Amino acid sequence: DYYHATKTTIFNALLNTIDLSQLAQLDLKQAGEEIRDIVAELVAIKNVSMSVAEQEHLVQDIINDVLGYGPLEPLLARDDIADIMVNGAHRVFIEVGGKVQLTNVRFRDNLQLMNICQRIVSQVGRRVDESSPICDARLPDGSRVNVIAPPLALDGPTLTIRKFKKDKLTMKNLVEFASISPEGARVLGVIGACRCNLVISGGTGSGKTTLLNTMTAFIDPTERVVTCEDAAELQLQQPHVVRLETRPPNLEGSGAVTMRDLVKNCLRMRPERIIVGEVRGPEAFDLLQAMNTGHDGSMGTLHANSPREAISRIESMITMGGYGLPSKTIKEMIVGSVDVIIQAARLRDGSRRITHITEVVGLEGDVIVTQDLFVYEITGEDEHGKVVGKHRSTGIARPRFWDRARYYGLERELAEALDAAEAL
Amino acid sequence: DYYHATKTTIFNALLNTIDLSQLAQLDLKQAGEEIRDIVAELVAIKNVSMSVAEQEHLVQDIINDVLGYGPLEPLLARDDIADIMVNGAHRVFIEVGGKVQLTNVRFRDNLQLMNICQRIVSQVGRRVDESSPICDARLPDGSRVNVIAPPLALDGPTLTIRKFKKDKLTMKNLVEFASISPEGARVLGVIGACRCNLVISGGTGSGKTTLLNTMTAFIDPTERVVTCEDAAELQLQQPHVVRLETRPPNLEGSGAVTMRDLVKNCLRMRPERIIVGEVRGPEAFDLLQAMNTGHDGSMGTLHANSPREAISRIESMITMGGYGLPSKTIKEMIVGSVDVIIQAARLRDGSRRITHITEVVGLEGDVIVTQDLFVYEITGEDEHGKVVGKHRSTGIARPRFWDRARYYGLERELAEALDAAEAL
Amino acid sequence: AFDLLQAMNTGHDGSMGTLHANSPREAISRIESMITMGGYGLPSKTIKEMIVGSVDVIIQAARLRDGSRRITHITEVVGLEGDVIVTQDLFVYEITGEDEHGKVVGKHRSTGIARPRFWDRARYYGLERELAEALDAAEAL
Ligand SMILES: Nc1ncnc2c1ncn2[C@@H]1O[C@H](COP(=O)(O)OP(=O)(O)O)[C@@H](O)[C@H]1O
Ligand SMILES: Nc1ncnc2c1ncn2[C@@H]1O[C@H](COP(=O)(O)OP(=O)(O)O)[C@@H](O)[C@H]1O
Ligand SMILES: [Mg+2]
Ligand SMILES: [Mg+2]
Repeated sequence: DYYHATKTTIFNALLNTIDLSQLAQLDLKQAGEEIRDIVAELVAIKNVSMSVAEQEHLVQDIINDVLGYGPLEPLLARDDIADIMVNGAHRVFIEVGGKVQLTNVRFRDNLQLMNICQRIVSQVGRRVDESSPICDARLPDGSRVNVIAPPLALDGPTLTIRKFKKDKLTMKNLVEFASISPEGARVLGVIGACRCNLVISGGTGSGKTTLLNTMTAFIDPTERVVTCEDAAELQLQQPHVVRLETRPPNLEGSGAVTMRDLVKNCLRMRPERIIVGEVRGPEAFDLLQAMNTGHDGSMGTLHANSPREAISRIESMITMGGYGLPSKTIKEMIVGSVDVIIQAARLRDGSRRITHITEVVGLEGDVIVTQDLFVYEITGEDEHGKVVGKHRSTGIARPRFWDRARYYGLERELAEALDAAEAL
Repeated sequence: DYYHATKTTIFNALLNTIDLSQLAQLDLKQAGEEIRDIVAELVAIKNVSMSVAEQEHLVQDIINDVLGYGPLEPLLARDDIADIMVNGAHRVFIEVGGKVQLTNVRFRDNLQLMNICQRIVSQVGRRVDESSPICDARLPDGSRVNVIAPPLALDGPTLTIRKFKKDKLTMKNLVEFASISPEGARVLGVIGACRCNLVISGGTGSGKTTLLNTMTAFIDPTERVVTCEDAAELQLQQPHVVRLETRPPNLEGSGAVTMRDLVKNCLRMRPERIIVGEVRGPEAFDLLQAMNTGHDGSMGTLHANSPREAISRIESMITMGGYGLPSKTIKEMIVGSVDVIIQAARLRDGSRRITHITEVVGLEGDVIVTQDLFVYEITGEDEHGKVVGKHRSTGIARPRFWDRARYYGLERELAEALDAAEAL
Repeated sequence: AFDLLQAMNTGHDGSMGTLHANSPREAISRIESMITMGGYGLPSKTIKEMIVGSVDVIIQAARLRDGSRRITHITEVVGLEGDVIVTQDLFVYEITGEDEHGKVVGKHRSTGIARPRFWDRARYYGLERELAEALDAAEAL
């Protein structure tokens, strides 16, 4: 029980000796030495039940307060923990083995938690406060962080940290999980090798990035690939790959390199494929240019729950760009540039699927027309509560990209896969 | 009559001795001690008929007016008082037991009332004055304060304090009022425990927020719930509830956080149920996506008169978002997302009943088909003027969610409830 | 206007408003125009349904040719039918002719309705008999 009182006393003593206002003075190593010496001198002057190990641990806690993330360090250190949910300063839950449990972890007060949240979301040049209480970001280590501030969250700052697994899935894994039928897997292989301008839509956590990463495995090793990203997610194996990453604006709101700038410059690097990590704003426009003016095979994911919604949001982003283009101009551009719209999506039981493999056939009137090569048919739910369904081909044996497939000598495999799926 | 004169004289003497302008010198506690000493001294220096009891009363009144929330402190202290409505400095009303009544409470003048309002709204850091005459805020204790300043309010500052009604109706209370037959109550228990996505329709004041709060008593405690609201009304007793709340735009349109933004963010908080306070705008779309993408158990109340009109309203809201989805796409979304629509309604005689427990069976052609488990057949009118009706099960033995009910082991309870309903 | 209707349709029954129009149908059209001016992205049918659900009565006053003012209608928003709002006038001022001084001559007559749309609302407050008597007396002509 003396741990809390000892910590408070040591914090007061450290502030008296080395105050937080002296930041950048007595830096990381200097602080690690000075605070340790001060804690030793205090343990000598001020009697405490803390032993030598306890004194070293108090020095460690001071180090955390000066350098670390507070009581989250024990949790983030562990690897079996998949999610950390803070729900205010006095209730920290953790997901272990797929089940949520309450931990005996407690922040000092909502101010400590609200400062730690700002510290965590500052790693990517982002700030969350009463000016903008909602903040979603992804850390370098490969985890997602969501924060809501006290103005909205009544109970206090709410922090959600999902630590996603490192190793990714291959198309073989997707076939194993029944995510896509093997015939669909062969058609996807043809599409990836055939150099089709495909857009991978989907919902949050639906599998967009994983699907893109599995599709890039079909890229011919001789091609010059350029991958524009925000978090260095993709893991390509080709030898001739150029990896780019946008730079978030600094604290002064200057020096930013938006994804739009990266894509615009990628047109100068003479790449054979541009792979946008995710389309969010005006860069959509530029990406289509790349898809249209010779860089066939360019891929890029976006957030949407169906091909129609994905196309609508592409139009919305292009309009946000402010180029003053009419609606039908944008629709003609989309129809000319995009070939396939693979639709990832999560099902009502939480399991992922590839629900559609669409195809922008053409533009009629003012509405774009598409035909699904595959569709997910849900039949019901099994005794375990999991959604049951099957991937059915619509029978189309002449996709609009047939010429591309033939030019590379893959039309035979495409026809074989489509007719084998049609046999069912 | 001498009480007012003595109080005024003692206040002047205290200001002469202990100046309220001396802030940071003789502060709250020192101010109270000095006020007590000064009142004791002036009792003899300023001959007042007030005895020891009246002397202490005046001491406390000085301590309040100097520091506290003026004459409001008694009203805020009581627990039966639900609302406090001050129209100027002379017409303080209060709501007790559902009845608004005037009270013999007055303020010195409008300046005192405005200062009190400024002190009250300063707890949450907001300020109200002739510069920004309107202030709506939520105090830390759950009460809501609304203040309007003299420039707009002709009669003087207007204050409205709505305390948090901390007692709600349970399901058994709704049964006692003959609002839902006990068989219907147990069917609702099965539906809530079985985590079926449900929309709670109803008209104005028909009592659908209360029904939602009763339904949220069946949520399994181990589930992470996230409730979005415009004004905090639900009181969930589970230990894992996360409470959010929209922020309306200020007078200049900045700092707005719509329910749509909250519901979109909640998809990234890893919830297991999203419980939207009330669906009015485009957020319906997001909510349905939450229902579709694995967050089974999500709820939400909307304003409609019949389940068919509720579905039409959902379609209209989803179209209002401007996502460019055709009608049949939205209808398929609604069919796949919603499972049970519960219809509350307030009848002619001022009574409130639950008139439908509908299930969205599926699509026939271009119109969504529904089947009612329960219906309130209104026969006629009591001679007293009341309306007379009976709850009856439509005879549907196995509801659409029978498999879902069985997966949780509640098939026995559902069968018993529907047999008892059918056995009458 | 939008907010006002929202107030009328969220428990604040009894609210009142005034606008500038010559006929109740013109008043409804101008309400739709204002709500569209709000810029909330609501289609016409949504606004018409909102007007139907919120408003109950529309009292149309007017100033006549001879400068005289007379309440010319007491209309009721009966409900939507297709894409047009239906209305029924409880009272109307029928202009029969002119006086010898150039004045306008007319009479207030009820359209004979006995059960207006707000019959239940009136009954809930113990006024159904007053309304019935008033309408019957008006219909006695
Ligand atoms: N078909 C699938 N089967 C199983 N898990 C999947 C599948 N697709 C994606 N995932 C899981 O989703 C997580 C990554 O989702 P991701 O698509 O990268 O996020 P986003 O779609 O938001 O970019 C990984 O942890 C991975 O295990
Ligand atoms: N079945 C019922 N019988 C009697 N009174 C009820 C019933 N349900 C709710 N009430 C009361 O009526 C009020 C309804 O308000 P509320 O539930 O907020 O309706 P809404 O949210 O639709 O406006 C509540 O204050 C509650 O005390
Ligand atoms: Mg991604
Ligand atoms: Mg309500």
